[PDB]
Amino acid sequence: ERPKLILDDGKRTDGRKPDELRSIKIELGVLKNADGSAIFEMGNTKAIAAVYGPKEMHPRHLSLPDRAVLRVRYHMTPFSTDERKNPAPSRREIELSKVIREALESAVLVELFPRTAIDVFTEILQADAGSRLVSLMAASLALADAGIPMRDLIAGVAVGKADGVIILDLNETEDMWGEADMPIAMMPSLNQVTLFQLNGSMTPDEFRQAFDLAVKGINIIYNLEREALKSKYVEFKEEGV
Amino acid sequence: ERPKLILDDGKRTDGRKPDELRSIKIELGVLKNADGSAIFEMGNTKAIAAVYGPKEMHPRHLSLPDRAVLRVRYHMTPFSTDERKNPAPSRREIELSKVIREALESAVLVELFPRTAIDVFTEILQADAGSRLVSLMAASLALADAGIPMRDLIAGVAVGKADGVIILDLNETEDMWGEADMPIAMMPSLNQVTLFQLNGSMTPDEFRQAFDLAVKGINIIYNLEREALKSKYVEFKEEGV
Amino acid sequence: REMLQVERPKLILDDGKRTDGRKPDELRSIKIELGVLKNADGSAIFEMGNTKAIAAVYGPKEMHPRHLSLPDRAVLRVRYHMTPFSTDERKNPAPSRREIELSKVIREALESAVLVELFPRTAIDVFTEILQADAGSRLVSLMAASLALADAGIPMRDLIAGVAVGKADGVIILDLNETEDMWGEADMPIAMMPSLNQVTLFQLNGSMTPDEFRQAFDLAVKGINIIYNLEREALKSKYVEFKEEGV
Amino acid sequence: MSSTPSNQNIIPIIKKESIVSLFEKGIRQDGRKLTDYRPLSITLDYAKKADGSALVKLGTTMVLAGTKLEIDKPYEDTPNQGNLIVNVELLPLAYETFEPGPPDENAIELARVVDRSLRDSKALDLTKLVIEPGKSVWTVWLDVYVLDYGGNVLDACTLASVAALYNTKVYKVEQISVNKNEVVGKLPLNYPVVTISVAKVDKYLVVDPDLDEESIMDAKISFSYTPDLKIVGIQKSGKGSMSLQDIDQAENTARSTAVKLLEELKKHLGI
Amino acid sequence: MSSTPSNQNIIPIIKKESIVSLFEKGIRQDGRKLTDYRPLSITLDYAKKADGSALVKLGTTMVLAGTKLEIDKPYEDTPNQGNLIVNVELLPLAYETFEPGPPDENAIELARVVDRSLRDSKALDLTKLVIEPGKSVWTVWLDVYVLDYGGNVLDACTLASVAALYNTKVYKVEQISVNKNEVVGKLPLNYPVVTISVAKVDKYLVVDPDLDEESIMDAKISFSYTPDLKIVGIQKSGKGSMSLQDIDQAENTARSTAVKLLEELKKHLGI
Amino acid sequence: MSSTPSNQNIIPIIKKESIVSLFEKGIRQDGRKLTDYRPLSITLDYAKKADGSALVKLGTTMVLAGTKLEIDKPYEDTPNQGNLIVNVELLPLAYETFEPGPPDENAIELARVVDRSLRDSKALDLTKLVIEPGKSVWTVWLDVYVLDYGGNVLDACTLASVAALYNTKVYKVEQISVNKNEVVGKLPLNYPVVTISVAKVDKYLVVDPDLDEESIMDAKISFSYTPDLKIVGIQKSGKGSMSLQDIDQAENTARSTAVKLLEELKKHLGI
Ligand SMILES: Nc1ncnc2c1ncn2[C@@H]1O[C@H](COP(=O)(O)O[C@H]2[C@@H](O)[C@H](n3cnc4c(N)ncnc43)O[C@@H]2COP(=O)(O)O[C@H]2[C@@H](O)[C@H](n3cnc4c(N)ncnc43)O[C@@H]2COP(=O)(O)O[C@H]2[C@@H](O)[C@H](n3cnc4c(N)ncnc43)O[C@@H]2COP(=O)(O)O)[C@@H](O)[C@H]1O
Ligand SMILES: Nc1ncnc2c1ncn2[C@@H]1O[C@H](COP(=O)(O)O[C@H]2[C@@H](O)[C@H](n3cnc4c(N)ncnc43)O[C@@H]2COP(=O)(O)O[C@H]2[C@@H](O)[C@H](n3cnc4c(N)ncnc43)O[C@@H]2COP(=O)(O)O[C@H]2[C@@H](O)[C@H](n3cnc4c(N)ncnc43)O[C@@H]2COP(=O)(O)O)[C@@H](O)[C@H]1O
Ligand SMILES: [Cl-]
Ligand SMILES: [Cl-]
Ligand SMILES: [Cl-]
Repeated sequence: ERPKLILDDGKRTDGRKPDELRSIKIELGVLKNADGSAIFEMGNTKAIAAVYGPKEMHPRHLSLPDRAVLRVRYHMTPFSTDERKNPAPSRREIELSKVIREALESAVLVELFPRTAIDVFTEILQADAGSRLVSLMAASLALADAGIPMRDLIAGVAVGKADGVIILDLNETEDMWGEADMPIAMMPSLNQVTLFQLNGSMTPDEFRQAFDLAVKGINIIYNLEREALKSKYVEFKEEGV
Repeated sequence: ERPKLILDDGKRTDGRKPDELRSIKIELGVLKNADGSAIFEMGNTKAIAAVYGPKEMHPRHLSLPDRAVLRVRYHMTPFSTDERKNPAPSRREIELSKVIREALESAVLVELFPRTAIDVFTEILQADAGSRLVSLMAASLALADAGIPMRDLIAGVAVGKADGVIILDLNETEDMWGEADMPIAMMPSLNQVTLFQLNGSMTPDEFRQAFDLAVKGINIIYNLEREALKSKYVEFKEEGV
Repeated sequence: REMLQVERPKLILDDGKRTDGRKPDELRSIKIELGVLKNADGSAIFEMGNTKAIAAVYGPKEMHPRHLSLPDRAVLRVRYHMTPFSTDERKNPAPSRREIELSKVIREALESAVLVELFPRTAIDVFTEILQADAGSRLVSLMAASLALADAGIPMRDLIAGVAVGKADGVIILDLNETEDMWGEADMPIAMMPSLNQVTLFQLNGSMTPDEFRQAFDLAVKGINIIYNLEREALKSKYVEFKEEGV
Repeated sequence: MSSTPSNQNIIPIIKKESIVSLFEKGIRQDGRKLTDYRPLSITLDYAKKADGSALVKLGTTMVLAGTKLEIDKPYEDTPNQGNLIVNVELLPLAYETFEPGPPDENAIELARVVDRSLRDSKALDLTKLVIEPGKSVWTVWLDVYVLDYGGNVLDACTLASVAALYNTKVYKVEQISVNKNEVVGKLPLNYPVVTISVAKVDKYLVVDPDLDEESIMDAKISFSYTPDLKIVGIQKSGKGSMSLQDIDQAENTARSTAVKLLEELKKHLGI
Repeated sequence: MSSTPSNQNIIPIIKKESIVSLFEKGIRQDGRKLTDYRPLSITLDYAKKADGSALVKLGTTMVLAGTKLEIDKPYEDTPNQGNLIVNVELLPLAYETFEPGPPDENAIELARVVDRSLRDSKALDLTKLVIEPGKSVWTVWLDVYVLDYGGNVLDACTLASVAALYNTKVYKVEQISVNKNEVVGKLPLNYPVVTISVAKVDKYLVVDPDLDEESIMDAKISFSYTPDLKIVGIQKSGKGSMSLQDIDQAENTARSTAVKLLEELKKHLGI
Repeated sequence: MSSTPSNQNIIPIIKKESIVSLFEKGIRQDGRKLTDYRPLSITLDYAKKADGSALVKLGTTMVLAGTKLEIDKPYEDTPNQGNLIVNVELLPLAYETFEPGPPDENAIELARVVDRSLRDSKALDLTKLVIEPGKSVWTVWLDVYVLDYGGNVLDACTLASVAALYNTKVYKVEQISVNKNEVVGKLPLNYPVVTISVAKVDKYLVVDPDLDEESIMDAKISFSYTPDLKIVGIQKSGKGSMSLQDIDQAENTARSTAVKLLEELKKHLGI
């Protein structure tokens, strides 16, 4: 059966208003051996990212003459979901890795390090929708932690349409039953979209509304990212946009 | 019930006499991005071949010091057959790729281009027996279209034994139920056999008869190949050798 | 609590004797021969009881993938593999997890013997095939390799010799059966460079008290020494046959 | 693991300006306006041994899509639905530098993007593909083969796909066995769907980027539309970024193009 | 095919003697005695979406193990047993010179070693995982992920595994379907198991080698113990060899350490 | 994708003429005439744990073939037949330029060629391997392992295979289960089959080319024969070509050799 996505009072299945972010928790430099690391948590989506700083390439001809080669990997641990996800990478996992890589390529100043590869490894520890965004942000921060210079930090939310209501930051449930799921990532200071996807259905209007809301969310997240950079540790109890 | 191949005045299942070729249609330079291209059709077997002209090798050590390395691929599209062929390459597809590559290596002047790789890519769009020969000829012409110098063009027919009757150019049906299926490819001007296979059963005599017939067929095909080279487009309504 | 009896078969029977009629301290029949393959740089067939392995070595040569070589060492390339007709039911040819682990364990074993420093930039290929498995396949394989390497004229610190030692019906036994490997409490392959008193491979699966561990250990040595002598002999005369005998 | 393409061509600084200086005058190399589509040819039922097929030429890009129907038990998860398996293949023959043998990163990305805009739009009604509920349903294999890489492959795949599906013949169902020469009807299709790609080059937006245009663009964004102009899929693509207002206009343009393209697609299909 | 690791860091002659000269005084770089264990932290139920999980920090090594239960027909070979499928993975987040993409030589070896000491010790009773005999049993998926390579990964896996298992929740079994919020009980565990690794460096033996210590050791040997101190698994490891008396002492040490480690593991688990 | 072998032993111009100059006098390096076969040894039931096995030494080439029988439901396609599965292993052990990992284009080609001359000759009657029609049949796994590459591997495989099959023991069939020590009979074999390979070197034709001869040949062609000399498989092989009359004589020679080889094969098998 279908669960009701916006309850009689105007709150969602987890009791959030249409414009409220899930609880965010960020910490940097958590892994000894990585050059940069970060754990990111939005609600129940938990990702860890490790970065291996600019180094030359083992296969010589595969390097780039003026650029760093970004090597990115989005992967879901078998116990991140309600039923054991298979470790061997899925088509979904492959697409996401590319979408994320490209996202990062627009932020990282890859020209600074020719002939070098920068490894970005990402693991989802619990999936609860928007796993790809938690992953990307974890990466962005892990890169920053690694001291690798980028244009800006990357911040992102999944925005969507529930019971005809446009909602911010989706549930596992909301991803599953809602009309639309639209991940958006930004370099907020530059007002630059880095990742943008929609699956589902929207009128051009709804599209533009959800879009406006996604920004407001992203900005709040971006501030916590700045904070995580300074103090190495950030917690945020859920709040309205 | 095993179907009857030779009917009550010796015409075959498609109404051809034992010595009649299927309808041939050839056209060159059909792909913009390839260095050479060709579509070849015998009856319902259609193949498309693209060539990527002499270029250096990405993996350095795998090249050859005095020769071009031929890279050939025979592949059947999932909708080439009556029931969806699996895209991932079969053992049959692998053997054929080798048999074809070797065939071409005897025609192409690979010595002219040391350190270089010549890519030959082949796709069967409809399989109706002798897919490997249509593929090879398409390739031969795509190579010629690419301006790559060879000793001769390659022409070929499947010749076989039906209801104890030796027949030229086999059907899907005839390949299935006949005692013998014998693909043969030539550099006809040089009288040189390039590919030669038999699966099934034949007395040395029958072998030699089918062989003589295969030549007569090959020669007619070879003429259309010459023609396709000059006018870029050739059509041939079926008839007897 | 009626007329109930155990489903697992007895391993130590009448007199001291095991399922194949051996006493706890008796080796299975050993058969060794070198230089059996023309094209290999070194070859050996080794047989302990019904475990029969063949090893081919491809002498020190440079590496096809340049960057994968080693600047001062030879790179050992080792492969343990079981032919589909080596077992009672067709073993799948495509390598198992068991096959992968064993290849590593064996490679490492050999790396301690072979003087890999002598041949920088070079790869030494060691290929191993089990033709019949009857437990201790990994040891028959390793020894076959050691001898094939010696046959190849590749200098090592010592030859490698090994036995599986185990615990049956609470009895510590030397050189295990297919049957004894299955049903016994413990299976403990051990390999040595016997002249140097150096352990090259060491594994236990199963259960043992520290005492039993040490007893089995002492016995393994005694076995290994007898085997090591046949290896020396196989080197000189290229062919050796040994009817089963107690330590 | 995903990594920056080493092989895709680094097109010089100089060549880029040439194209941009033209964009500044609202024209491109081939002659078309910034919002124009390349010439479109569709040949239906091209692969004869397919259930339905379509050969699409969008400019110099060539895609051949073909369907093949099979009877399967529906997934234990979704017991009242037929199955759809879209399968883009980027066979080397498309471009001067490709790897062969079942798909990679972009092939997969293309497939999933085409999949999602067919599935999420319910352009094809999967609930209408049930034979015996829970016991047997139709599996629709869509196989999309790119033969010539002319740039903007995504749009040409959407088109080839939609066209192949509309060309698809359903067969008689003997109760146990399929009968492949008594044609029963057509696929349960609600409506066609188009994907329109807009490339951001410099400060300009460009509809249907060609090969050159793709190699110099910052990024591109693709919008999937149903006939009544509901957005039914979006995909940003490329190693660069794009502003907020960029995307706003992009969709504006993408949409008022969608109308024109949809009519033209229907003409090829026959209303 | 198995081959000598090329990738690894060949740690200079000089650095080795620094460490050995310290060993000669019975101390190491980090400060601990030759037989000491690195500081141990265990955080239970770390991955929330697992059935049972454990985050283990042994020195700078980090392992996260998580269980996932499933109902299967038992192996036709073993009709009266539930199944245990271990899987160790050395994700490239662990360490500098690490492999991306599904598990390698080392990893597989770790999994099998952990497997054998759980299975052969009957620490987990597989006969007690039968629902319907011969028709349906529990399959216990253990997935062990190495996040930080601090050296001596094997011991930390054994620990993370045992801990994850003890954390595992069994569910209600609706007769046909699983019900994942009525918790029925815990896993049929007889006792915990510890693996202790002793590294032979030069002439010294060292318990729980760190990253540096591993890169300079001749070889290491690992002993698995049940609480009663029955040896339940042994694995020699490394490019070098080891004398007879070396192994004798190694086990002696391994064992009188096992006691201490077992007592500490139990504290983390609550006996 | 198939490509020109780079590890292919480029044997100098000079060495070739040494061999050709001998051919001109109708003799070869090893001493045999142009139409002679290398010395042939066959040891039956070599692998004891096989159902049937054969160790074949043709010159310095070594092949070990082994059969293994299994009970399976027959293919839904062919409901009245037992199954035949030929696998081939160009064991890296055979030549210094041999990569490991389940079959390459060469090993597969050998298998299919051996397969086709067993299957199309009805040397083994697959219709005579049916237990319960449509329900259960015998699957014959043939596994051929090349241990020593002495040249002309194809012929030695044909031989090892035929020998292994003739050595094969069928078991008692308890009605549900196999009983592997009550031997019921032998495989339903109509007759043996031989494959004869003729290499065209320069202008000469040579039966059973050795290693050197293979590395200098233009091409080789192989003929499969049943006992009363019906051609039952043909395979041209090699990077070079061959004239029409070349092939004619090739088969002539191949055939009057086949007789001699068949008589010798039978001696090893016992009438
Ligand atoms: N793996 C996994 N486990 C647990 N939770 C998972 C999860 N993946 C995602 N999630 C949950 O979702 C959120 C947010 O992520 P997302 O925004 O992507 O949301 C997903 C999710 O809600 C749901 N979903 C899909 N697959 C799921 C599984 N296995 N388990 C749970 N939920 C799942 O659908 C959303 C969209 O998914 P995707 O972008 O991949 O698009 C899919 C989907 O529309 C459909 N598809 C594919 N597989 C499906 C399954 N199993 N269930 C439902 N729908 C499914 O096809 C699209 C793409 O498929 P693709 O892999 O490219 O091709 C497949 C497919 O066409 C076909 N196939 C296989 N199995 C099925 C089933 N069951 N039904 C239909 N078709 C199927 O075969 C093709 C060939 O691939 P091959 O199998 O040969 O490899 C996460 O954070 C998390 O909470
Ligand atoms: N894929 C495909 N689909 C549809 N039409 C197809 C087609 N490929 C070709 N064609 C049509 O046939 C003409 C001309 O083809 P050709 O000149 O090759 O003559 C063939 C062909 O007519 C027929 N054949 C082969 N495969 C076929 C399929 N899928 N469908 C219909 N006919 C098919 O057999 C002639 C000779 O074949 P080949 O020389 O390849 O030898 C095969 C064959 O005799 C038999 N085999 C294999 N697969 C078979 C299927 N599907 N049906 C019937 N017989 C089939 O086994 C020989 C060896 O096969 P190999 O791959 O080396 O090894 C397999 C095999 O031993 C065994 N296996 C697997 N599946 C089967 C089945 N179904 N039956 C028997 N044995 C089987 O397992 C081995 C291990 O590999 P694994 O399967 O595990 O991957 C074209 O132009 C076109 O019109
Ligand atoms: Cl997500
Ligand atoms: Cl064919
Ligand atoms: Cl063993």
